[PDB]
Amino acid sequence: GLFGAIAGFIEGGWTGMVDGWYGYHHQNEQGSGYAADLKSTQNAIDGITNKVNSVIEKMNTQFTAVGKEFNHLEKRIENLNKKVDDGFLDIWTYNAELLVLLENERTLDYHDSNVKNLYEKVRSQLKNNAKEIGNGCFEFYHKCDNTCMESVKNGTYDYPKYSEEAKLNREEIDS
Amino acid sequence: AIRPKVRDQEGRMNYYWTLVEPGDKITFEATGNLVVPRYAFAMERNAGSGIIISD
Repeated sequence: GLFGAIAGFIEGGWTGMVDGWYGYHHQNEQGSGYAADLKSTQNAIDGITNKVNSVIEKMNTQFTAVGKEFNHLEKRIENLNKKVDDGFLDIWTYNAELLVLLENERTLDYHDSNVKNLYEKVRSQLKNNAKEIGNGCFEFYHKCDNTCMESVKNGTYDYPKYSEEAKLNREEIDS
Repeated sequence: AIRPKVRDQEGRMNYYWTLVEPGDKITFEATGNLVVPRYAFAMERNAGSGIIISD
């Protein structure tokens, strides 16, 4: 992947998470489960929807009858007509094929970028209060209940609130 | 009528062509002044190329 998250340091996808494209798995004393980050998912769904509509709706054609009829003494203009139909066929086929090829690659990179930014948003929030244990997972140095978990997902994690407890537990763990 | 001499000719001659489709007949009729065909050309046209005037 272009950004390294999908099929990268996050190795696989979650069939268990069904309500969103990008989300979270959590586990605390209150239990575990999957949840989807609604903001990032809806932003990506809006973006891709706009992309598909842009590809479709920018093609606005008028009423037209492609066919033409020529008699046996009009072979040259008949071939001229064929060249026009063929040239348009070649232009549209090649352009359509490459547009799908190139934009499909951009779409997968887009998802890869969205995952990386989501991981980095959390990592920049938790800082040293949690450990980066790989596969997109953070292991906390302080207890993080459901309310604390939602604050991380909401982008409102209070680092100073838990920094002292995490610091003491981190030093004890490392010692 | 007498035209200005071009290549020492005061008369003029107009040249005509037509393409006869397979199975068709072309008829010539004259009481004079007809420069008849002697050699005709069986041909099959392509998608048109062009003409280059160059040395």
